[PDB]
Amino acid sequence: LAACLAQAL
Amino acid sequence: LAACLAQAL
Repeated sequence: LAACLAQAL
Repeated sequence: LAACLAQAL
């Protein structure tokens, strides 16, 4: 999940 | 290790 957020932004 | 390779590329 954390990495998903990182990528999205 | 597998995830490191994934990330690197």
